[PDB]
Amino acid sequence: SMTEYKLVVVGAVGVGKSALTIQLIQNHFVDEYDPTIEDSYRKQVVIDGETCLLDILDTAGQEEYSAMRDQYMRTGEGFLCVFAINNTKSFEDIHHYREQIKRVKDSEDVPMVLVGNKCDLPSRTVDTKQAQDLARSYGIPFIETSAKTRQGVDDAFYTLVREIRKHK
Amino acid sequence: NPTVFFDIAVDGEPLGRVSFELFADKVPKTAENFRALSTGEKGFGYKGSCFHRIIPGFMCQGGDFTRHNGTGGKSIYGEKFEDENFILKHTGPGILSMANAGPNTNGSQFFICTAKTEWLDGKHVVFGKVKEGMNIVEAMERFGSRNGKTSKKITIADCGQLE
Ligand SMILES: CCn1c(-c2cc(N3CCN(C4CC4)CC3)cnc2[C@H](C)OC)c2c3cc(ccc31)-c1csc(n1)C[C@H](NC(=O)[C@H]1[C@@H]3COC[C@@H]31)C(=O)N1CCC[C@H](N1)C(=O)OCC(C)(C)C2
Ligand SMILES: Nc1nc2c(ncn2[C@@H]2O[C@H](COP(=O)(O)OP(=O)(O)NP(=O)(O)O)[C@@H](O)[C@H]2O)c(=O)[nH]1
Ligand SMILES: [Mg+2]
Repeated sequence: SMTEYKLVVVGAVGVGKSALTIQLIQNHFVDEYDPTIEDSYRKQVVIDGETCLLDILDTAGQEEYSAMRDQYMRTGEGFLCVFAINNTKSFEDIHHYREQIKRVKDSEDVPMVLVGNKCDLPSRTVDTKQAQDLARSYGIPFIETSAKTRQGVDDAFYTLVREIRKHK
Repeated sequence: NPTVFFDIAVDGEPLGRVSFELFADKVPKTAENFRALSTGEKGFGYKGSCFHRIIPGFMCQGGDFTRHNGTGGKSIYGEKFEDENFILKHTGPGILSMANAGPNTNGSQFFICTAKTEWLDGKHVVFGKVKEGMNIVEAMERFGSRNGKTSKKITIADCGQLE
């Protein structure tokens, strides 16, 4: 059967992890705020001509439960690290997520994509140049997205699969 | 302190009555919101709404009577109101406390503890406790799940204030 890829979506509260995932899976924009406990989704897609199955874990941004992330980081094969371009604090939180994944995986070479979400909004506080420079220092792709307009949604998840394929 | 009740139903079948003491002596604004939403005297409130999130080992959460999807609800003071105080703690089963989406975002959603949840102290306003019918809350746990999705519709079929 087609290869399955275990993807994990992480980032601070309210950056759009669920909105991005529900756009990918259900082609629908969630405008209301429904903070996540834990949700899983499945979707088959074609990436570079090869059909595969995305198994996506949508995680909670709650800082109170940061010590409970280790198990899903052990199981995940690739990570979408999401911040919001109008939320400087969520961008600062990214470093903490990457360090946590690196520590759990004990590796500098973990499939990851940096995602700057909410690019439809006029209230930008994180420059594209800052985020490109951070992704470069990590050695990972950076993609700007909007769960509202669907800009970059497929591309962010597809790029993460391409990163997994290159690593294994 | 005033007492209110919920008559709980499961897929429309009666389950039983839970009663609550509301700590008006320590959290009067928060107790009053819950009391008025339980009588329905503002023309809106808990009657007919569901417990949308039930997580065995932890709590039962409900109170979204405006959107019926876990994101809604409103207080009698406006859509949301401030955290009154954090005097009371989440000390064990039966504690009644306000749900929120961050600081100063109390509406109508609430939760009932089925265990001690001390990590919520200082973040959720405790304002009452179960007085009678804790076994009804315990019975609601078998309709819950790890992430809180329920397997049957758990509703507040009736609610009100007791003498
Ligand atoms: C990490 C997993 N995980 C856990 C958790 C944690 C633990 N521990 C922590 C404590 N450890 C001890 C110190 C050693 C033991 C292991 C074990 N297993 C789990 C669960 C079962 O693993 C799936 C939780 C939990 C809670 C959240 C997100 C993830 C969570 C979360 C998201 S949103 C919120 N919390 C607050 C929420 N806000 C809204 O709903 C807003 C909606 C919009 O605006 C109105 C309305 C709200 O007010 N409440 C009212 C209060 C209880 C609260 N919901 C809720 O559901 O808590 C669930 C739970 C299980 C108690 C905690
Ligand atoms: N304008 C705009 N709003 C967005 C975008 N993505 C998410 N939002 C909004 O931001 C809020 C939070 O989104 P949500 O997906 O629930 O965030 P989350 O990261 O999953 N939060 P949690 O960690 O609590 O589960 C919602 O009101 C949602 O509609 C986007 O690209 N553009
Ligand atoms: Mg979410």
